[PDB]
Amino acid sequence: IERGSKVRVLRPESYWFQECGSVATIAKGGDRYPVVVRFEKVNYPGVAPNNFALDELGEVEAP
Amino acid sequence: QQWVLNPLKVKPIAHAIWDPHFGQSAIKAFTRGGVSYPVNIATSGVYHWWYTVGMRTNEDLYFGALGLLVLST
Amino acid sequence: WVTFYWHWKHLTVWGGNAAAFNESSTYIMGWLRDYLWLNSSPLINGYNAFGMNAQAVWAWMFLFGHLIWATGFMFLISWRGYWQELIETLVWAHERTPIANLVKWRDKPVALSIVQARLVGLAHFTVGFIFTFAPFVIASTTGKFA
Amino acid sequence: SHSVRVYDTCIGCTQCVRACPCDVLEMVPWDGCKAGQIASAPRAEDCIGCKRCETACPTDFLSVRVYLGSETTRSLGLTY
Amino acid sequence: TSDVLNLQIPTPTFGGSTGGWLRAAEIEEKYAITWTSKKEQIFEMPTSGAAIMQKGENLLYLAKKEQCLALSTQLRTLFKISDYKIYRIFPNSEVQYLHPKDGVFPEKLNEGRIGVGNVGYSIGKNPNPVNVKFTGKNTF
Amino acid sequence: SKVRVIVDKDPVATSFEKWAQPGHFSRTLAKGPKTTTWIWNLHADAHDFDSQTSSLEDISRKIFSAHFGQLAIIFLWVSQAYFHGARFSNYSAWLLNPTSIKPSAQVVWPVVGQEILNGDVGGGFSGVQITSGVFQMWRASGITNETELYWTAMGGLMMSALMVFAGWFHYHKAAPKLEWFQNVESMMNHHLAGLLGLGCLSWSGHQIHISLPINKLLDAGVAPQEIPLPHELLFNQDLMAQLYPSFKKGLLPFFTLNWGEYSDFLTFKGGLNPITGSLWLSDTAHHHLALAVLFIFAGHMYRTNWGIGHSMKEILEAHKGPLTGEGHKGLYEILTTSWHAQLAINLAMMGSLSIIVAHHMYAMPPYPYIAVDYPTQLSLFTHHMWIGGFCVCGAAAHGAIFMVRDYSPVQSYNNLLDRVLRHRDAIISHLNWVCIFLGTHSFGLYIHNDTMRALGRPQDMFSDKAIQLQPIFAKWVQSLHTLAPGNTAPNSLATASYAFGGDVVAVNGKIAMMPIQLGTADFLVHHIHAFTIHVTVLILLKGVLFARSSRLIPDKANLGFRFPCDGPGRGGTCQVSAWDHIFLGLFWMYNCISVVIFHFSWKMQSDVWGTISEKGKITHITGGNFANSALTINGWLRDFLWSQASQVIQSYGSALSAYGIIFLGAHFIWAFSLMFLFSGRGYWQELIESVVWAHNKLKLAPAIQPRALSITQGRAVGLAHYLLGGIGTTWSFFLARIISV
Amino acid sequence: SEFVKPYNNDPFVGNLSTPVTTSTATKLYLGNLPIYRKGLSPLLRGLEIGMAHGYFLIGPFYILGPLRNSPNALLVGLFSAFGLILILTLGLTIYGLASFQGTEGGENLESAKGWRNFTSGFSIGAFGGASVAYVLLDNISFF
Ligand code: CLA
Ligand code: CLA
Ligand code: CLA
Ligand code: CLA
Ligand code: CLA
Ligand SMILES: CC1=C(/C=C/C(C)=C/C=C/C(C)=C/C=C/C=C(C)/C=C/C=C(C)/C=C/C2=C(C)CCCC2(C)C)C(C)(C)CCC1
Ligand SMILES: CC1=C(C/C=C(\C)CCC[C@H](C)CCC[C@H](C)CCCC(C)C)C(=O)c2ccccc2C1=O
Ligand SMILES: CC1=C(C/C=C(\C)CCC[C@H](C)CCC[C@H](C)CCCC(C)C)C(=O)c2ccccc2C1=O
Ligand code: SF4
Ligand code: SF4
Repeated sequence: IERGSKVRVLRPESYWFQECGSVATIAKGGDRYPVVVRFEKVNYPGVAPNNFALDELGEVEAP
Repeated sequence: QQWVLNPLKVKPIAHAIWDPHFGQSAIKAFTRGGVSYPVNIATSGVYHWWYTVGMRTNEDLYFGALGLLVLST
Repeated sequence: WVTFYWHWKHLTVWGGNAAAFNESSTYIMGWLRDYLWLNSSPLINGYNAFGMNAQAVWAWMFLFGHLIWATGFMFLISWRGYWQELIETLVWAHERTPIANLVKWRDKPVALSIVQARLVGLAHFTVGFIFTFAPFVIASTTGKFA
Repeated sequence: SHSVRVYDTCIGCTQCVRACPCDVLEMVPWDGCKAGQIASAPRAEDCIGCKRCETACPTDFLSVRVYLGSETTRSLGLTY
Repeated sequence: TSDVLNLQIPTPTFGGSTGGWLRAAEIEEKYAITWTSKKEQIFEMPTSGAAIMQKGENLLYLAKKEQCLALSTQLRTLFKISDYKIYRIFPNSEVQYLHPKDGVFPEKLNEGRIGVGNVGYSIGKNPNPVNVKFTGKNTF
Repeated sequence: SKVRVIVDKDPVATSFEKWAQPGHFSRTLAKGPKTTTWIWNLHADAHDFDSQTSSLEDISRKIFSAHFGQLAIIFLWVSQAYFHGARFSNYSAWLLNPTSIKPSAQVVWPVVGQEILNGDVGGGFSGVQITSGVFQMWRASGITNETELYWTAMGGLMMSALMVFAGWFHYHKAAPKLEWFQNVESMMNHHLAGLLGLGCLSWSGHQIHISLPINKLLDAGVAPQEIPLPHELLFNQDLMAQLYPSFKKGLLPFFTLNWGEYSDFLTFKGGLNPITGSLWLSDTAHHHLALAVLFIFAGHMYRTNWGIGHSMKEILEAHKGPLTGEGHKGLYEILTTSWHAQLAINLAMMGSLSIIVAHHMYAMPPYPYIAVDYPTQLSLFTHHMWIGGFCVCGAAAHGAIFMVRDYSPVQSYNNLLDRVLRHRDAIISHLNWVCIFLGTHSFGLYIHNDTMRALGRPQDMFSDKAIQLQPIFAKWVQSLHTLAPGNTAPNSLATASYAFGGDVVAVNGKIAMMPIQLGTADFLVHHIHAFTIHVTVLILLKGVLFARSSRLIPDKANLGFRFPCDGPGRGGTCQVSAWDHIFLGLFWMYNCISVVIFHFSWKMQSDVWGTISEKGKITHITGGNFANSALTINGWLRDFLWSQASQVIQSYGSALSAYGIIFLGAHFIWAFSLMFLFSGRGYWQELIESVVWAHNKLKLAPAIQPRALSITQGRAVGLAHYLLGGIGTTWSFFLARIISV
Repeated sequence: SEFVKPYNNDPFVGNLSTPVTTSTATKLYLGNLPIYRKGLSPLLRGLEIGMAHGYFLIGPFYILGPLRNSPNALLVGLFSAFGLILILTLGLTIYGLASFQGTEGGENLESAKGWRNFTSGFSIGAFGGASVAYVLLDNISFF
């Protein structure tokens, strides 16, 4: 996946499970959840983005 | 005994009332049925059920009570 | 709802007046004025200013179930915080008054917990429900004999 | 006393520590995020359970979790 | 610092309130907070009312840790005092140091702290409560 | 000249631009909605000007312009009553016979079978009966013609347009500065003299010159169409001298201080007018003159531009004692820098004043033929009771808002507010003990009477034929009032009101006012009233005092005035905010006012209202059963509710069927309230998630995400539905009962 | 002047030194009652409390009881006072059992021996006070 990709979230406890989001930044380091995905729908706290791991995103559309 | 002889007109009795809080008119008001003491009229239908299954006297009910007491023991 | 339907239908059938149910059961005011208001007259007149009869116990239990159903609304509508602050003020009152502060509790008084409060209010609601429907369904049938 | 756990979805944005009214939480060094820190709960006996830390977490389904458990004179907030 | 408290520090001038510590502070547990002021001014007590804080060093006894930390929050977000110390006084005259433990505030990172309660997986990977049945332990 | 007019010119441009940008007033809501909570937050924060701007000047300007808009609405509401009386009423036929024609000023359109509501109100008219008492109010002013009602409606419309223009003008053209609003001495002087005293003086002038001659001619038997017009009476000393033989002397005895010559139309006879069953209008005009002189005199107290007068800062700061420290110091700055404190005082005064109006207008009927109009009396009493209760709850609400927001410890050190806050546990504890004592006694006497009557022991009850509880103090006060004319009111012909004892007043068979006897049931229900008032005071005062902090939560002021909780911690911190205390106290206000109006309705139907026949045979509406049936809860349930609901449940098929419909609907709404009052947000959020799954499946997900109502909003919705259902049920029950008997 | 000051010179204790809490009149009243009087064994404290309480408790049963309009009104009131005194004595004993356990005893009231002596004194005093007020009420025409 790359920055600007459209991904589908596979984390079951996430608010955006099986929902589409846009990759914002992939950090290159020791981070356990490096990929930053921004969503168009806020969750119950009202937070739009979240940090996700590389195996929790299923990918939909290339940049 | 009285209810078996006339089931449609005699009110079935649950048990007798003991209350030191009653006035006089409450004692005369709750004195109903064939008995002369304050009393509660049974609304659970146990009289008809026992009457069908062969109960006819108070001794039969007392012996059933003894049998169920021994069973509970 | 089920017991109201059964009781009113059988009250009209036993009295030979099923037309009353058949005409008044189609609208809510018919229920209100022909079952509940009409059949409460032998119940609420169990004791009055002119004396009492054998349905005075059913009238007393009717009011009893009303009061229990009503005091359920306490625990169902008001929630812990108000009562915890009230308990704390009462704790200060007992601790800071002479003569009576020598009597000391072993368990610190606290307000009822949230789940405990819901349970207590629900149990109150249910007990008041049963104890206000049973005297009506017994005394109204007893007060009419039909 | 309540039990407080912090999971590895922490980003080290420190809002739980600031939101804590009982000095339960603190920041310890870590290497699993960009901020280089993870929250910790070394004083869970002073937890009252008001869950102000869980309101302050920005991560999706909050990383700091408070499980209500045994009740003491501290977790009940009793002044008497 | 350490587990030492100066008992003779002057207290803020307060007219006495009906919000102070009850009988279970000389019996079970008591808390105190000490801070340094630059000027004589008026602050709101966590147990209602207003008190004048003395210029210099102050000492104030409270009943719970929440009151001490709320007063410390007032002494931070308002007029800037950031050197307060919160203690815990036992009925046998034993004092224990609580706030600014390692000497620095908990929000700032400090090398030498050990993570307590950290879990090495996401919250959605906890075991099912069936797997801990009749064991006494929990899935936290 | 310290008191001056300083005004900004054109502060805000008039434009339809922020109309299309909802939520513009606040910082958070102006960014657009993401969920369906921005809508409810938009509605909740519309009038919270203190959270929109930090400038007191702009807040004051918004308040002033909103006051103008409110006054415009009230002027339109006066104009509706005058126009419906002019065009849609039977006011002329009521004037020709104000004892058999029922007032009606509201006609329905026949579309759906609702033309059955146009009942036979008499006078060849069909319409809905009116219990407002506007007909008697117009008759007390001499409005016998139907043209004057029309022109009063037109003038009300003109005044409403004037208030709309003034509201636009003082916010968009000429908005006063902050120094203009803070002239509280000038405002106080101008209100006390120019508003109150000049209104009393002008109304007394209108009364003397119009309503006294017209009502005197009406009571003399002259038909309204042969009565001289008010402009023909205004400038005719000969005709007024024919009616009142003191206008021959003119205005000369007024200036020579020979005011005893004006005793023909300025009396202190008291009592009731036997023709109409109301207060004498000469007494009313004299009363308004005394009030006008008193208010104009009182409006000369406070200092303005000239050296005479008082400063309210110096009066407050001089009142201090040993037990109160600094006294009232700092209250002047509190009440001149905060609007919420002024609401907290003014709402309490206005609610108490409405309750006083309710207690005074029933025992002293001030309008002709309003005493024999029982629905009007019942409706006015219950109306003003409910308005007073709502306002007295709002006073505590705004006291809590002031304590959370505008309180400052540096400003209010060691003054009365500080001393009250420093011992609030003692206040709340002792009021708690008083509430428990009053409740146990007042309610357990009822329960004991229930038990004794149910056990067949009427000789052990708390009744007049048993252990007696006679209200000896109230009877002594009544006996003092009955002996007042001649002894302690020497220049008085009759008593102040006949409720204190005296003679029965009857107007064409019906009883206007007769003595009200107090027994053990009255003692019992007055103690019930005191207990309910005390518990409402306990809840509201605990909310005000513990609005900033408590032992449970030391930093409650940092959480805000309204907030749902502080988590499940400390055993549970549910409903700790002062808002939740107002929410809980509104229920107890409802309980108190319901018991008060039930007491009024039963006692007046049982011991006052009725008919009189030959040789003074009095037959009341219910038969005098309040003395023996209001001692038990069963007596209340059977003889008030069950016995008087017969009119509202049998109203179907008649002109009162709308009351039965509203009875059923208000029961429905009251039961619908418990859905919000008992349940919680999380269940509804999960159910909404389950519905959102189906919507997402059918591509129907709204971009504004649907959410459950918030916890505070859920409580507010449940409380509003509860109050609406209860007030509607009582409203329909009272109106359908008292119209039909 | 200022008649409300911090209680016992401590400004942070939850009490105030009002003219009700710390007046000399209130100290003389509430320092000379049996529960607070100096030099009293717990039995004498209980006895002096009990006689006043028994006198009190036979007060309302005779006048307001169900058999008030009966020739046996005073006897029934005395028996009702005896029953209430027995209930209060049982409550005192169970309070002492629940509160004072593993105590050293002595003349202090907050101990097992002290509370047992206090309860014994209260019981005998309460029965005696009820009997004395019965005797005075039966011959009330003497005064
Ligand atoms: C002051 C009010 C009052 C009081 C105290 C009583 C007292 C009594 N009435 Mg009564 N009554 C009253 C008013 C009152 N009445 C009125 C106004 C009426 C209307 C006229 C009546 C009509 C009436 C009738 C018709 C009857 C009574 C009966 C009784 C007796 C029932 C005792 C019993 O069986 O215990 C048992 C009590 C219970 C089962 C209730 C307790 C329920 C609890 C809450 C359940 C949970 C318990 C829990 C486990 C804790 C228990 C611990 C355990 C170790 C025990 C008792 C003497 C009955 C009787 O004669 O009995 C012999 C009877 O038939 N009364
Ligand atoms: C004698 C002068 C005078 C009078 C009559 C009033 C009257 C009023 N003021 Mg006011 N005021 C005055 C001086 C005066 N003020 C001064 C000097 C100040 C500055 C210190 C203020 C500052 C002030 C504020 C800040 C506010 C008021 C408000 C009000 C209204 C209160 C609501 C009410 O009772 O409705 C009664 C309603 C009526 C009596 C209807 C009549 C309305 C008109 C405008 C009254 C005057 C008519 C005219 C002068 C009389 C002509 C007589 C003619 C027929 C012969 C009321 C209309 C409040 C309000 O509602 O704002 C709109 C408000 O918020 N005033
Ligand atoms: C002089 C009267 C007056 C004034 C000016 C205010 C003014 C204010 N109050 Mg207040 N209040 C009052 C009386 C008053 N109140 C009374 C009498 C009570 C007791 C019930 C309260 C209780 C109260 C609370 C509890 C709160 C306020 C708040 C507020 C502030 C914001 C209000 C807002 O935005 O609502 C916007 C207006 C609405 C949302 C409209 C409400 C519509 C109601 C609920 C329904 C009415 C139904 C109708 C009568 C019948 C319908 C029939 C049906 C068939 C359709 C504002 C300063 C709030 C605040 O935060 O203050 C800072 C707050 O939390 N007030
Ligand atoms: C019918 C229903 C009902 C009843 C009985 C009560 C009863 C009470 N409420 Mg309440 N409440 C209710 C509904 C009810 N509430 C609802 C629906 C709400 C939601 C809005 C609330 C919200 C509410 C608040 C917010 C507050 C109360 C408070 C109180 C107490 C007032 C103090 C008092 O006089 O107690 C005395 C007891 C009574 C009046 C009822 C019993 C009376 C009996 C007949 C006589 C005495 C019996 C005796 C003690 C026991 C003998 C029998 C036993 C041995 C078997 C009291 C316990 C206040 C409180 O606790 O502060 C003091 C308070 O602040 N309530
Ligand atoms: C709080 C309400 C209340 C009150 C005042 C009463 C009062 C009474 N009831 Mg009753 N009752 C009530 C509720 C109440 N009831 C309820 C709710 C029920 C149903 C459960 C009943 C059921 C009932 C029955 C079944 C019977 C009564 C009976 C009685 C009478 C005698 C009882 C008696 O002597 O008790 C004992 C009283 C005392 C021990 C007195 C204690 C109170 C003292 C005076 C307090 C003093 C405090 C002091 C002033 C503090 C200041 C001290 C300072 C100076 C230092 C009496 C008139 C009897 C009767 O026949 O009536 C004629 C009877 O048989 N009651
Ligand atoms: C109903 C209504 C209306 C109407 C109203 C009116 C009609 C009013 C009027 C008013 C008026 C019409 C007023 C008047 C006033 C007057 C006055 C207030 C006067 C005063 C005077 C004086 C104060 C005097 C003084 C003096 C003396 C005594 C001595 C010295 C000299 C002199 C002469 C100065 C409207 C439409 C609006 C609306 C609806 C409701
Ligand atoms: C009234 C009320 C209280 C107050 C109720 C309390 C504090 C309990 C009342 C207990 C009654 C008075 C019985 C007390 C027990 C008896 C003394 C018997 C003792 C039994 C033991 C020996 C086992 C709450 O705590 C509460 C909490 C959450 C939501 C709503 C509410 C609520 O409505
Ligand atoms: C039902 C319920 C909800 C769900 C309620 C919601 C989502 C409100 C929905 C508002 C609607 C959309 C407004 C319009 C209502 C109808 C569309 C119109 C009905 C019109 C009638 C007059 C016929 C809560 O969110 C809640 C929160 C806290 C405590 C209790 C409760 C609660 O009881
Ligand atoms: S608020 Fe949550 S995400 Fe942020 S540091 Fe604390 S535990 Fe980690
Ligand atoms: S529950 Fe409250 S006290 Fe405990 S860690 Fe969270 S915020 Fe801090």
